[PDB]
Amino acid sequence: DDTNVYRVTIHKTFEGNLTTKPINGAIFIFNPRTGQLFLKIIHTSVWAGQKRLGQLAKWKTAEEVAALIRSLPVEEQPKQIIVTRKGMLDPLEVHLLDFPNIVIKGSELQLPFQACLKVEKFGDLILKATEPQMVLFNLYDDWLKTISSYTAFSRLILILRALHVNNDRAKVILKPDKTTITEPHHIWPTLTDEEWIKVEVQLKDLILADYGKKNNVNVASLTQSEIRDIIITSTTSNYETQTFSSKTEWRVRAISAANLHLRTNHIYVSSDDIKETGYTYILPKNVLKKFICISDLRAQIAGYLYGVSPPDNPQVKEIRCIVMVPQWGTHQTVHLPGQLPQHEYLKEMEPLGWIHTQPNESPQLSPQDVTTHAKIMADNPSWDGEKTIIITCSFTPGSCTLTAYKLTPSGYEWGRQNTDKGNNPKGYLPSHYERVQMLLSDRFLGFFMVPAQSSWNYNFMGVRHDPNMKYELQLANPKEFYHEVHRPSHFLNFALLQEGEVYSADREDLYA
Amino acid sequence: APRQVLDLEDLVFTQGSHFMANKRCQLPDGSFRRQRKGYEEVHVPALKPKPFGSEEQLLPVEKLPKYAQAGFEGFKTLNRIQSKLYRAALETDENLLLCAPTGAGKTNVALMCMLREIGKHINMDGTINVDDFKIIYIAPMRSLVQEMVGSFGKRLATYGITVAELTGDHQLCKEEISATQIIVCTPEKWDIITRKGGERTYTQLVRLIILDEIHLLHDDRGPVLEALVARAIRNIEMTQEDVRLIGLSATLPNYEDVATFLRVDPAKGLFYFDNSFRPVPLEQTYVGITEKKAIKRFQIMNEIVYEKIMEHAGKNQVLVFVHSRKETGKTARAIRDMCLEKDTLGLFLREGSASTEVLRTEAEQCKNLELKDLLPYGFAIHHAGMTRVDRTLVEDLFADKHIQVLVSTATLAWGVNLPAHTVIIKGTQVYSPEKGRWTELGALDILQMLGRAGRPQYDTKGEGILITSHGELQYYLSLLNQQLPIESQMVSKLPDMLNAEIVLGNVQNAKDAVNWLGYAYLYIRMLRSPTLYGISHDDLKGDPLLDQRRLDLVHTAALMLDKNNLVKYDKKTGNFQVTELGRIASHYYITNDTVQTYNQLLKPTLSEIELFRVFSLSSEFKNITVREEEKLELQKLLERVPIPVKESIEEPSAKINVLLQAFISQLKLEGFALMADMVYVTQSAGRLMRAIFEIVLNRGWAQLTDKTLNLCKMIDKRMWQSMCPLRQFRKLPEEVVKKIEKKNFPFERLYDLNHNEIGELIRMPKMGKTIHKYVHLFPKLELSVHLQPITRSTLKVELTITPDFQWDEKVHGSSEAFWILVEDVDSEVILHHEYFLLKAKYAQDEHLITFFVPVFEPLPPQYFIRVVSDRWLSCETQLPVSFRHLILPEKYPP
Amino acid sequence: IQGFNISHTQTRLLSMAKPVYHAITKHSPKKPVIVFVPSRKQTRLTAIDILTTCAADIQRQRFLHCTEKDLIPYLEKLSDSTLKETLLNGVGYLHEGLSPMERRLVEQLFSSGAIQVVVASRSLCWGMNVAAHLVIIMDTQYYNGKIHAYVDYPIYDVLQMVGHANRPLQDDEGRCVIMCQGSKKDFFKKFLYEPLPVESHLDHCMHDHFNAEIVTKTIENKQDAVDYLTWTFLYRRMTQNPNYYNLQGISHRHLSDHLSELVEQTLSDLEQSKCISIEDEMDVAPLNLGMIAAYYYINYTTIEL
Repeated sequence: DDTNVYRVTIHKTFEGNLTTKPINGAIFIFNPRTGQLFLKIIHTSVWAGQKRLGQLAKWKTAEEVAALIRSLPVEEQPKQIIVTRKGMLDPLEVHLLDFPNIVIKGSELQLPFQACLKVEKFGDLILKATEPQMVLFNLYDDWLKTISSYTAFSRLILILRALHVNNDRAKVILKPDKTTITEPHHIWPTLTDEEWIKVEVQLKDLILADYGKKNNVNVASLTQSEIRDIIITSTTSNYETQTFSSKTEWRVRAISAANLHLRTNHIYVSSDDIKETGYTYILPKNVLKKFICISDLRAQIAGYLYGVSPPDNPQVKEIRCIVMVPQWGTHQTVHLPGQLPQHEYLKEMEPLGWIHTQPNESPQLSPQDVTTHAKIMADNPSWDGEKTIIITCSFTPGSCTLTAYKLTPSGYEWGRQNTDKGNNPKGYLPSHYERVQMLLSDRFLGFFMVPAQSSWNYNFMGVRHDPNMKYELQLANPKEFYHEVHRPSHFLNFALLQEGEVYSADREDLYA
Repeated sequence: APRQVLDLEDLVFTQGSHFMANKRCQLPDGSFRRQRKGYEEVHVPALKPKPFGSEEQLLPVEKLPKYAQAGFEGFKTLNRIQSKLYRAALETDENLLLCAPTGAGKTNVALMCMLREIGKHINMDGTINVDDFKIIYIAPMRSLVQEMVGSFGKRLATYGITVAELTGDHQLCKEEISATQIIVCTPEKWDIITRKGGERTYTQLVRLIILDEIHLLHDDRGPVLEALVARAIRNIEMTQEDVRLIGLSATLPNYEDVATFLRVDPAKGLFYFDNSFRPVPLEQTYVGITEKKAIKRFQIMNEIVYEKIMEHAGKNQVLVFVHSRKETGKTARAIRDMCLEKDTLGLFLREGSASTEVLRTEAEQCKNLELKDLLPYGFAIHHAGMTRVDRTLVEDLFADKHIQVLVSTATLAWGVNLPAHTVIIKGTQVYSPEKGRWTELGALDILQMLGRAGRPQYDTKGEGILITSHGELQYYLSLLNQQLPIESQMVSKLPDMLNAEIVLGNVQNAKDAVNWLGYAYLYIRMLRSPTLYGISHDDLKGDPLLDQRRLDLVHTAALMLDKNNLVKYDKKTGNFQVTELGRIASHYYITNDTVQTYNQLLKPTLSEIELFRVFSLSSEFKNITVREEEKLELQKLLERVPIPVKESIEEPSAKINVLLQAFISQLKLEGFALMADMVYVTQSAGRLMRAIFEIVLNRGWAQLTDKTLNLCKMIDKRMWQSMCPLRQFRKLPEEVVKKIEKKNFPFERLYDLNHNEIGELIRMPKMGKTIHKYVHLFPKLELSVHLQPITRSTLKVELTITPDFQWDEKVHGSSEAFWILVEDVDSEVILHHEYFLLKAKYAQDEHLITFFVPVFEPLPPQYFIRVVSDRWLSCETQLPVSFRHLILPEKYPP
Repeated sequence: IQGFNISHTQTRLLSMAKPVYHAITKHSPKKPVIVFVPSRKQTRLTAIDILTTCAADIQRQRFLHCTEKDLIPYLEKLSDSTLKETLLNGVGYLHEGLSPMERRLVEQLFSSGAIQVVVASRSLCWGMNVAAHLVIIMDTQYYNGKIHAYVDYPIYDVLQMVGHANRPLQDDEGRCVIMCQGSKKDFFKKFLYEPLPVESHLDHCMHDHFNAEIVTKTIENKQDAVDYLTWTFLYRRMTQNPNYYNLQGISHRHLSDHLSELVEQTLSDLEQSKCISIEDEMDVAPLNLGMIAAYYYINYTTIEL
């Protein structure tokens, strides 16, 4: 949002002069996925002595934003970035020429960032800054461990619209009394989930009452669409731009997978509250490096874990086998078949769950992955629910981070009741995930499985993938996602004449 | 004063041995340059007939032995110098170096003199074979070498020698070539076999073609002739085996260095003759067009064509020898329009309308090539680009006096020797694959086309005209006269020659390499011409015994190559340490810059997209550029290519990568020089992939070596990796290949189906026989392994692989090689590498692969053993070596 | 260890002449060095290679520590013109057709230093009284003319050629060139300093020893043969190589049950060919070929044929 770059303080109640004073500017950049908000401060000293502020400013927005985007890893890229006031885009593209693949688009509704700039600590610290600086903060605070980014973004947007509409009403609604303490890291005031729900309902009723009082209409007689909207350019409905490319867009993924071997030397492990009751996941570093090198930066990869427990140690579970099925990956999920891997060599071993990759870093189990784990646990009577876990290896920026989730039985029932596949579906609960003991293993070496008559990387050929399809397994190394055997359609895209080989048919080589 | 080490690029002639040693020219006595409007008239006087020499008579076949007369039939009369030198060539082992004019047929006389000398060394039960003494081979052109092989085969068919082609590999065809007769071989192939070690037993007994083209200065075959001279010097110094050569060449001075290299006496063996002693009287002219503008040159060319048609307007036959590939299709159907532009002047070269065997040309109308439109017209077409049998059928009709106007390419004059009454070389410019642009033609093509002016049998006296540029008139005067000295390019290839000598053991230390380089022809050229290399007279007088030349010899180039990480050789100690990478670079003829770039860029963790950029980043295409017009088609080519070329930038390296991807995908190329560079890159890519596989086996990368072997198999199969697996059997139709590419059918499920089941599955009953033939011709091997552990650290693996494929002489060949690479359990480390080959005579024989496998303390439950065929693609098998149920032996006490 | 990247045996034999002269010039200038030939077919080629290596040295007769007049009775008694020419040049030759007096003369010439080329085997232990000073077998893996292909050298012969690099008579050092693979050069260098293990071949050659043990003609069973095999090297090889002898146990009762199963399998394999009987488990049962080998002192295979 570039609307906060140029601003001035308006004051003068008494002695009707209606004057103004210069104030420091700001830049609001927030990501709704991770809830992080990047704020940049602009000193007033730079305002004086510069003519044509309007032009100067608008050009100064996409400038520092391009450096902030270029100062972050490719995993933190803005991906599908959008602006505020439908106007600026040109500047953005220009500054981000270096990375033209990032799409630029406007916004359907205005984001109330003035309420975020009107906060007590935010406004005092922004007005008290004597030098330009870049500060980062998270608007979700501790709500990330309870509700997903959809509910957190909805409640944060409701508190933002309520704080922007009325400062006194939302200010009194956000302060129950004087019992809610405020952390230095926790942006919003500490409050129970029920208190945040009641405060969210009071904020929605305050915004609806403000809009109804401003438009002189009864808020109780409004419909659902009118309440959602309150909370010739008719045939230009956006512009669905080019999807894939299989030429340069897949080449960027193949080059990122080519640098995945260089990023395989830095790995992280999930450290959380150990209840000391579950088994300890021991996975080999070689299979982890192979899964990190064989994955992609856009398509999610997945696999099945198989292993056994060591003798006289029930609290440890060594993973010694990784099973790969022919499937195709999506941007937020992976279209994996429901066929269970069965073989004569796996008759003496046991399935230890599943292992999937995550291109986006989120501190929770994915809802589609939780639904897939629930469907795998329900359809397989031999596979136990407590014995199977989903080791989600998230794609860290410039590194690797593995996370381990366990399924609560109430959470498993909530995931089985959850049928929707959206980003904020019904039936999703944060209590469905549970941390388990997981670490790397160097004393035990695992093995990788391969399909019998096909490959495991079937993302480039989605038409041959079926959930009811049957396939066998073998003990071999699977190919890469961008391999020539994994993508026959990219090698078959060749339109050339056969008469071109007749020209220059001189076979003079003179070498054996 | 320290030693003056100079750069070999500027001081030596890199890529040498075919271009214009002479650089000075002079005008005749009564010649005058009369500059006219658009046409310079060359004042060429009358030629001088050669008088009868004193005691110089032709040697008949009566004074020759009847046993030596076999194989020499058809030659009843020889030239004066030829019959003078044939007795000394065939009666003594001393070498001979005579300068004869072009057109005398000195190669056919030298072959007969070599055959008589080989027949003179024979027993009662011994044939005319040359397995005791044999000259070395040198070829100016490949088509000329093929024509010389076809002539030598017809010559030795009368003597009873078995004419067999040496086209098989050294490892593949070794026992068959041991009891074989006289065959021909390429000089580069012989140098590669000597660098690899196959030509070591073939030395001093190789009955092959004779050497020629001793005007070798600066264009074509510098390192090849340098390696030949270095091998001859290293043989004469170390082995001391007497082997002379029968040298036949054009009229050129400075043959004394080549005579001293061949141990020929300058008094009794050396002979230089002028250009006036030619047996075919050819009246040459040099009409140099001074028009610098191309718009005026486009009309000056038509005026020169009209003048050449007016010169041959009588009873004659014109032969247009064009050196350009596009000129073979550009000269077609344009001569009729040029004759019609001169108001129908120059046409009707026959005795009538249907006379002069015009009905024979009218009967041969239906042709597969483009001769169906040319032969009813007044022109013709003859090129290797159209077809192979059609060019021979056109040459057989043009030799039968049925075609008077015949426009052809340089491959017609470079092939079989067919002279003409009046030839004309038009343009004097060809495409240069090494330079990447347009350049002048070679001296070998000019020498081949200079013998087709005037026929010895069908004509009395012929003429010739060369319409070239004014800048090439010095080279044209130096080629027609005897004024070009001898100059070797050994100093340019001196690092590669030193690497080949250190790999083969010909240079023990730096002093031995300096002593070997001091006797080279480059030292003789620097001594006889000190102004050419930049050596002062005082510095040459200070070192009379060439000690300073041995100090500035290849030992400094050996130190520079050791600085380029080519070979571990210290300059202080003088002892060298050869490696597998230097041996592979010597066997693959790789330069010191490309080997250093491969050592710095290529890593075991490099992907295929990085390997393509590393192969495109070779220094061979440093002089090539990128065309702006082809960049639009390059985007569409990379858009359908499975290998992304978007990782590179706008550069000629990316253009070379796109050309290599198009050659892998078998697509047509617009640029001709780009197509030649792509052909050279596809030729070098096999050796590059073999060197990359050797470097990966030395490093231990299993996946990188497997990818390099797959890339080498795809380059050998002339198809991409995403292509159909049924393309390996060339007997199948292309429509069946398209049907197999359309229908998703696994090759693993095609082996269970018979010939009747395959025809009903893919709905192609006519292709069911071809599918069964491709299934039977595909390599299929079963492998069993007997693992018996002896120790915990060392495990013995007895792998018994039994091939179950159907061997055929026309499909499987004489031998089928499959490289078995035993990888690790994680398929990351390559523990050992062995190549097993099953021959056709060794069919149904179990191959016993014995190799010891080292083990560590993390003993895996199961390992991976892979085997891949070299030439045949899509042949892979995995052998799980399960160590989970095995019991390791107990450790030994100290 | 000299790493040779040449896969061809002839190229590896021809490419080792100049490094041999370099090693003679560097390591042992005044010490004699001998070269062993793998067979009689490559003996002339090895003599020609030794002559080409001695002619490559500009310093002629630099490795000869004796006079040339002593080789005159050795050259005069030679029938082949090539062997006398090789002995006159200071190399000499040897074949299988040597007389015992000629063998004693060649031994005297090798002790004095006249002949520096002696084709000797690597498995030479206790079978002839002919004197020798040094023996260095180089390039043991050579192509065999009987099979017309490449034949692999045994590991025991290579170990004997590696350990035979010792000359206590005249020299003060020893050299051994083991022709192997380039990747197996470090493996052969590590395996030579390390002590080599020993495996029993009684499982492969099992018929003759069991026949000679059961040929005592006592009873009609195999119990005494099993008891003799239990005190033989079979029980030692069961604990040395359990995966080779199909042993799955390491305890007392597990190895006892494995040996009982192996004895039952051996009894089934002997009773399937009708060569032995099984009755009352008293003692070992005789055979025809075994009794023939015990009485007439002949081979078992020749008696069976």
